[PDB]
Amino acid sequence: ARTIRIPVHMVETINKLSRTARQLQQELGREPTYEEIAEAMGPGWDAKRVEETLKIAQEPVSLETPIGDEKDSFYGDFIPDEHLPSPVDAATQSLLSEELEKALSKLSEREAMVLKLRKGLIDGREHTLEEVGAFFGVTRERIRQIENKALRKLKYHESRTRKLRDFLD
Amino acid sequence: MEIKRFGRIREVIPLPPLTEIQVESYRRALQADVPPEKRENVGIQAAFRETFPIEEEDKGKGGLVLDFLEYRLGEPPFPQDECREKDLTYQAPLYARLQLIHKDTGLIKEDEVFLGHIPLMTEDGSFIINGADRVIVSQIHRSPGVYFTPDPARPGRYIASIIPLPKRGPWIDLEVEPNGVVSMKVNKRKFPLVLLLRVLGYDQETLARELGAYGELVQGLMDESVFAMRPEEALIRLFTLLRPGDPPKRDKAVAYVYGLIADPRRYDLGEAGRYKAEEKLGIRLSGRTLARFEDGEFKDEVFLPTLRYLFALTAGVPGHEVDDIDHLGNRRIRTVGELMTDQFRVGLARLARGVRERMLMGSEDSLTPAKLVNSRPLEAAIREFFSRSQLSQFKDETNPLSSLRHKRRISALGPGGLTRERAGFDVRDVHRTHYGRICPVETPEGANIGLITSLAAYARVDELGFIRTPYRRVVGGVVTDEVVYMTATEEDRYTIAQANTPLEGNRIAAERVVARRKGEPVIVSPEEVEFMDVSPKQVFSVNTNLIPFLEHDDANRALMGSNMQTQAVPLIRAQAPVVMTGLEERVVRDSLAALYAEEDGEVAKVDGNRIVVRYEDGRLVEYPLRRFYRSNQGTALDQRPRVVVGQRVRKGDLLADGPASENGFLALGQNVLVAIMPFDGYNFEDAIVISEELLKRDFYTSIHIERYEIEARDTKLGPERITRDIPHLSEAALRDLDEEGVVRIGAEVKPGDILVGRTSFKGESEPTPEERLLRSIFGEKARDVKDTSLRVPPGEGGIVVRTVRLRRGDPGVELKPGVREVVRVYVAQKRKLQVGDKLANRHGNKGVVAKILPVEDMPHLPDGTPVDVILNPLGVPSRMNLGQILETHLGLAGYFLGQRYISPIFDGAKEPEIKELLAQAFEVYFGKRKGEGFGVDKREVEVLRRAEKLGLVTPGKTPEEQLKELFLQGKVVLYDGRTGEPIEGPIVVGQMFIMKLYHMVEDKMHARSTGPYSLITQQPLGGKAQFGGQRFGEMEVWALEAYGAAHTLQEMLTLKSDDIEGRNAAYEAIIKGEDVPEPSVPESFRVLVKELQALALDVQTLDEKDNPVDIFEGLASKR
Amino acid sequence: KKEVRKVRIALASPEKIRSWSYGEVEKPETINYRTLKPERDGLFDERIFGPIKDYECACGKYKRQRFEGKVCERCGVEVTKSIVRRYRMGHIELATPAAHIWFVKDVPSKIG
Amino acid sequence: TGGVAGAADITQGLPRVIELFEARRPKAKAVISEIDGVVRIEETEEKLSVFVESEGFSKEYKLPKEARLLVKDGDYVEAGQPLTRGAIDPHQLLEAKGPEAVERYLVEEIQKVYRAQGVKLHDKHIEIVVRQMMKYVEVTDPGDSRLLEGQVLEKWDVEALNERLIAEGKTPVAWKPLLMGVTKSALSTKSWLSAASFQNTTHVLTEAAIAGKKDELIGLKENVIL
Amino acid sequence: PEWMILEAVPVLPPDLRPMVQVDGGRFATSDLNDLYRRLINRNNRLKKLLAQGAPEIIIRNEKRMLQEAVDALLDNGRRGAPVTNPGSDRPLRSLTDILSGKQGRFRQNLLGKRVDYSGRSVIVVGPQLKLHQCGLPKRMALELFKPFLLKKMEEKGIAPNVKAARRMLE
Amino acid sequence: PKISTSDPVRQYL
Amino acid sequence: AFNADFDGDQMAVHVPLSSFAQAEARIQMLSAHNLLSPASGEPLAKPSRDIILGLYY
Amino acid sequence: AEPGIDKLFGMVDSKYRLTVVVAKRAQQLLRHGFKNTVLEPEERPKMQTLEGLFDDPNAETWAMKELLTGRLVFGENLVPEDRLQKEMERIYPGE
Ligand SMILES: CCC/C(C)=C/C=C(\C)C(=O)C1C(=O)C=C([C@H](C)CCC/C=N/C(=O)OC)OC1=O
Ligand SMILES: [Mg+2]
Ligand SMILES: [Zn+2]
Repeated sequence: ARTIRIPVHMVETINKLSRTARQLQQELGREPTYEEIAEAMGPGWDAKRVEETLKIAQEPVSLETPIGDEKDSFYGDFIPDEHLPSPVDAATQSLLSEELEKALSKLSEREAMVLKLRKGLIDGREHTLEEVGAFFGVTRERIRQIENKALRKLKYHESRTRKLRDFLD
Repeated sequence: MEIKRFGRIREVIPLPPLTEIQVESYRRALQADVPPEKRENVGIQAAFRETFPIEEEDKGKGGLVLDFLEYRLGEPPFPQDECREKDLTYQAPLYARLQLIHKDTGLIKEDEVFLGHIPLMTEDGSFIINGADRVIVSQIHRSPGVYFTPDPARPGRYIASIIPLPKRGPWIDLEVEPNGVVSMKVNKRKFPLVLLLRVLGYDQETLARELGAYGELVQGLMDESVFAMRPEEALIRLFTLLRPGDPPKRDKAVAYVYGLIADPRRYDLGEAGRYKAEEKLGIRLSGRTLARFEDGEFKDEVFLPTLRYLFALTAGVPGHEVDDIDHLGNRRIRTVGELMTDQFRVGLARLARGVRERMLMGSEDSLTPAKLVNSRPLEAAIREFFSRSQLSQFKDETNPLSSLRHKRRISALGPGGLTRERAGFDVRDVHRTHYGRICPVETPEGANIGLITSLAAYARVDELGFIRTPYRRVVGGVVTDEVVYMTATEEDRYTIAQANTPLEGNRIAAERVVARRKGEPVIVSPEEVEFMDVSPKQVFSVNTNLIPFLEHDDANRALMGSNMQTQAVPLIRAQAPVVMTGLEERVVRDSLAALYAEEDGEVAKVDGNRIVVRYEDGRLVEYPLRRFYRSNQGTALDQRPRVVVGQRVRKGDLLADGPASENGFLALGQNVLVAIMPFDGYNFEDAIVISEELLKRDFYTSIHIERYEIEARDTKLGPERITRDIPHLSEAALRDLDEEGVVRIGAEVKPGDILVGRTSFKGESEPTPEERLLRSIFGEKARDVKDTSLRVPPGEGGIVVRTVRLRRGDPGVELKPGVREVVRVYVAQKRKLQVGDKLANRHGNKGVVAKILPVEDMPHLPDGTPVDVILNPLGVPSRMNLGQILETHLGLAGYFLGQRYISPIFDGAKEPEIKELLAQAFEVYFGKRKGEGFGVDKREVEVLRRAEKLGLVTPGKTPEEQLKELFLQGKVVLYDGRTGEPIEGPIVVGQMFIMKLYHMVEDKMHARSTGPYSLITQQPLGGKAQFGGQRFGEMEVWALEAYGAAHTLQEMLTLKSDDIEGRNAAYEAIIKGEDVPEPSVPESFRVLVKELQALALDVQTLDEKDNPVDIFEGLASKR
Repeated sequence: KKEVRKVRIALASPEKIRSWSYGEVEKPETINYRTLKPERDGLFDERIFGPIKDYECACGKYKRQRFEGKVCERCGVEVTKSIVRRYRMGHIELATPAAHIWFVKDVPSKIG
Repeated sequence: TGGVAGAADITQGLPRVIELFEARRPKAKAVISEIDGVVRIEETEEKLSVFVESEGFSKEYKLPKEARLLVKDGDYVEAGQPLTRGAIDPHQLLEAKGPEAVERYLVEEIQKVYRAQGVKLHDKHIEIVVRQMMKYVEVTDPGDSRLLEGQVLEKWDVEALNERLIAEGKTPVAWKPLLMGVTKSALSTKSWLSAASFQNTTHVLTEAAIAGKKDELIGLKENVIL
Repeated sequence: PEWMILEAVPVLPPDLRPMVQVDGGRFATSDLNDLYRRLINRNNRLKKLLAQGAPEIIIRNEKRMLQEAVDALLDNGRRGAPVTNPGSDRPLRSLTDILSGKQGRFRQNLLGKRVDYSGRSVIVVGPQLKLHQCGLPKRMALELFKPFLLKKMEEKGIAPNVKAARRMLE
Repeated sequence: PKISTSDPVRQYL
Repeated sequence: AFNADFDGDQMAVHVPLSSFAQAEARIQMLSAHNLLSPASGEPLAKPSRDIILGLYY
Repeated sequence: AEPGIDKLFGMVDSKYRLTVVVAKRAQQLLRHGFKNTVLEPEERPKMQTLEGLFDDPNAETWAMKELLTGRLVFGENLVPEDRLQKEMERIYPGE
């Protein structure tokens, strides 16, 4: 029945809510508060829970839904792409890649890879890199020291040639 | 100021209360007040009584009958201006005493049920809906009744039509078949009429030729006589054509329907249709259609005359009236009261439909109360009307008159036939019957022309919904003050004389008299006159009535005049015009703009904020002075006090001016000196030049308030917050913020500045491995939350005046679901006049300030007075709006005699009277010069020399007396401030009333470089503080094609829009100083190709040789 | 690399449709209500139509673009640009053939 | 002002300009002679009729009393000359005096309108659009394609040369010139990309898709859209 | 000719019939998806029934519905439209409507693109201008030429690089 | 010729 | 030609980006290169209102 | 107007060829700095800003100046398609 498939015990509950909303309307006169409809629901129930549920319960909205003028505009027309980077964005991160290279080029080749394997390829490396010590090499608390000197080696250069400063927005 | 009044037509009766249409339609539809419960049908009561009682009972084992006893309401849960602040609807809850009875008669009677609560009207006549001020616009539609049109698809005969007005009511058409029978339409469901001519009870063999006596070709009525015997088997053989051919065992199914009940009538208990149906057809009625409790069969007084009139029209000259569908005696206006009521009907329709369901799913003795009544169908049926109806709209309150005019509008659109059908040149068209009922000039220019329309000043809508107009009764050439409100049809019976008709006391003084005889202009002697117009005022709308010298303006341009006045923005130094018509005072009164004193008294207290008044009884009443508040349109409304402490004050005296009033007279603009002459091209094509002096006098300065909102929303990613602590490279960018996210009340805010600080968890919370490093070089934090702060958009802000904070439901606030809180910042700006601003006079001369000259450059009179504006004359001859020229002449006299004028429409000042005033004025303007020791300027002589050759001045007459001659034509000698020399030949100058016109956001200045793009289509899209692009249409595509500008067209439709990498490479190129790359294939096409593919159609781009070419390079090609 | 000079529209054979398809949609599921990740073998499956994030498999084993063009061993998702999702076709194999309505209701019914 | 009493009017203004560009049998169809000849007029109280008479040929035009004669007994009329007042049916006139004449008529008849409105525009503009109303012909005696086929004229440099000459093909294609309105003439293009872009989208594609139609982008619209 | 019959229905790439999350934890999505769903559902069921060796009458019934389901997807409303059960009796947009627009068409119109280096404003006469000139508000010129501007900024001692120049203009 | 358009249910019955 | 007048008409502005589009714009679209009408071949940029008025007087 | 529009027109057989030639000469006049120019020092386009007439940056212009001196040659099928994009990089560096 639903566009966004849902578990069965969740259709149960949704149907159980829209049941209790009926009593609580006529019981009270007004449409019940969330706290009202939670007490009625039972033991596992909560203000937040009623709300967070009904959110999930909805249709949802058709992109092809017309807007006010009806003939020419549709809901979808107004939704902006926030995935793909816009000429300004794209142009930046491409330059960044180029200027970071220019930066860590003048470094020890072993050192440069350390940071490239602490971040520069893919994974945070809380400790993982410090285990497989740059494939081969002295591990853990002696790699901790390399990060320091490598990062601090860039500060020598960067404070002087302000290239990377401006990318901090 | 002294005020000279003009013309002499005594108006025997003042203008009706102007918002009457609105205030009274509603008053008499709710009846909340004076009518106490068991009192009167008409409105919502009738809406109840027609749905209740509701039965479903078989006496023996069950029986469920639900009654209606009472209606009540009266606790708007929140104050008026509190509904505005918190985006609520100002409305009362509605209760009804119902009472359920049983087959064993459960005597237990129910009580209240506020399952349903409904919007209340403001004092002025509007509504508050979800915080917004709205106006319901009343609509014209074809009145119920019986009409006889000519056949369109036949050049010979006519069609009869019986019209009722339910949403469940049938349009019956009676015709004569191409081959002479009797076509009969119910739905589209055609059938041979005859048949029903038996079911009446009386058959073919009693009256079919006796009452159709003339009926010489009555070969449509004729047919089956053996069928026309028994009334029982009469009905049966007809239900065949109400399918799907169900047995006649419950025979009287649809005939019980179209008998008397809540369907077949056109109006309850006669009225409307019948009232006409009588004068159109026979005499009597059967109550409303055909009444029969217990007798034999069914009463016919309906079709009998109806047939015998189609007959009497297919006859020579008995009756013989083809119906004019556009006659205002055939069209009525559905007002708010009705409009809301018949929308309260569709509500109760679904209510009882939900009630009938809960007999099946329901026991018997288990549910007596309202355990079956539910609001939701009715609640949302009514909230649907007020919020989303075509007929409910954003109250236009650019200024007081905007609102007044808005409330008095009349639409042909909505649930009546609209724009698609457009019935061009019909409907859109001023009918002979509009005289005094609808303004023939006030209408929207453009494609709504003649569809929306304005109700004329003195006009009034009666209980049946017909517009009436006052005429005074004239008996034997003497004219009584006994006034009558005729409808369009009553009027057609009379010989009505015009109002300017010369009176000698009450006596008609003239030999011959101009009159209308059912629309027909005729000259008659006074013996033949039966009624007289009240005043020219009655023919026109309010807005039009505000145009002085209207009779000298062509209509097309007076339309523009009475429209532009609506768009006049309230100035801070607003003036009422030098030449007024009359209305300007009384408009402010009715518009509820200004604040008046309700009783005789003395002023106790007065500050910018409130006035307190001791009334002669001892009463101390305080009047809060609504201050610097925001109209729908962003224009300001604020009452200022015009009264001092200990001032004695009569009842109805002024206390505070509205936004657009000067001492209770409508002040929509400035009065300003205008010289009409060309000026070096700066006034070239309706464009206007402006003395910087205006700017200095704060002369066209208006105050505008913009509202900004920001939502703090819960996310799937987690909450975001209003906060002072945003992450970035600035501190001077937080200066006037401090206040815990929000900008300090009183700050000057420029475009791009921070109104409200906000941080969201962003990007599914991944920082770039590339930015990961960038950060750790600078003492990394790499924070999760993003700067989503609200900024003043480009194109300016101004200065902050109020910030308003609403939170997490808890105060009395219903927020959008998912929202934690909102913040509002209101930003005020004193818009001074500037190049681009658009000015207008009331005679539809409209232009744009193209130049602001320094006072030294401005054309000046000999006494050293410069002029304020320079209007080009070329804007007059083709426009034929000579009214402004007259306005100027009188205005010139006024300027020197220190007086203002009231010059009534088609009455008022006349050339010789102006010339007399100009003569007096000349004494001031010139008379003194000799006394102060000055003769005539050498330049004054130079000019007259040329002036007498133009034959403006008499030869031989002295320099001075020539100058007077010239001043009487309203022309002066003007010096050019650039050269000092005079302008060869005299120039008309004088005071003109001019309005600065409201500036809409759509019409504000726009510029895009590059911005957001549409998710689905990947086309430039408008952001929050980033403009969308311009639209490039096929029309523009042709212009480019016709130029052969091939590359421009290409780059317009790829790089500058659709082509994705195109637009990036383009940017990157430009930044790096390289020329733009050649564009690729635009998305528009790629997508197109995919759509067709999704339709199992192979679209295939081929090279020179017929090998396929990939347009998605690699991204589409598989494996 | 060479410029297009003709556009040709022809009927699509089932072979041609299967040709375009990057996989069969077998399940009428869309997105997962709780996690918002496209449900497997459904109308949004990354496995069929492509990655949602530029150069990143579903499970998350691969990123960087270093691995450009590799289908993942665990999650089955190609590591390319995400944009590829607006251009990649799927298909549905019908249990019984069905008539294309254009070639039936447009008169004269080209098949009739 | 003062001219609508009960006689069917000649179209005026824009509706007339359309009447031509799509033409389209006119309102008060003027009766035209189909052959050169001399005029004889017979009538009754009721019946009225014009005869055009040559040596062999002799055509009669029975016509209503409504009609306003334009021609004297004993006058000489050329094929395609109107005999009554009113607008000539172009289709009718095309059948009488062929292409050139109808084209001439269309251009002037259109001009008649614009100029009466003070509008000045070169004939060549109209002549261009008109050429396109004559774009197509209908075949009467085949070559290798079928019998009706309303179908473009300048596909004939080889195909009105293949009889004995270049490639040969038994039957030399005999065709009938054909007048059609701008609406219709526009629907009928080679470029399905354009054709689909005007009214009736589903049809065009279905047609082209079956036929495997290629569109060499010869026009502009098709190049733009791409 | 066979090809006019479908035995594999193609599927439009999801990114352009998306499933966006909008405000309030609610969603927006194309009708196609809902058209596609119900088709998949009926096909899959048809497989089961055939696999079950169900009575040919209940199979016909299924095949009927499948044919219809395909119709409804390709060109909806050439046989009595289907609608989303709740919402309203608004007919679902099929491919055919999505292509051409249901408004007869492809005219009418709904036809035009938005554009990247553009602006609009009220005009005022310029008597001073020579015939080939026009007056542009600098504020508007500055946006229209922004990228070009940014480069000159770099070529002059008024900005180190482009990011810093762009920041100057915000 | 839009006669037997919406049979489905009637048909199956 | 624009059929513009100054009662508040707005114009849209567009910017020819490329070396090529600029050449088109400048050589074939520049106002001062389009003085005669392409419909009638009569001048189109011609004295208009106040301009005539002046010169006539 | 542009300095020499009438005579620029007189130089070609189609209005549109002018535009083409000009654009393309502008494209190369940019691609190789302004080194290609067939315009002797003293006749180079000029501006005014920061107060010091530097060379006019507008290549759309430049090309039009050069055409009018007649130091250029244009034709439909002159030199081969790639014996040009390298041969022009010889005399003036592509950098
Ligand atoms: C079957 C093809 C139908 C079609 C038009 C598809 C293209 C679509 C929907 C788009 O993406 C386009 C669209 O909306 C609008 C345009 C421009 C602005 C105007 C095109 C009209 C041109 N006209 C002429 O140049 O006249 C000689 O181009 C498109 O490609
Ligand atoms: Mg205008
Ligand atoms: Zn993976």
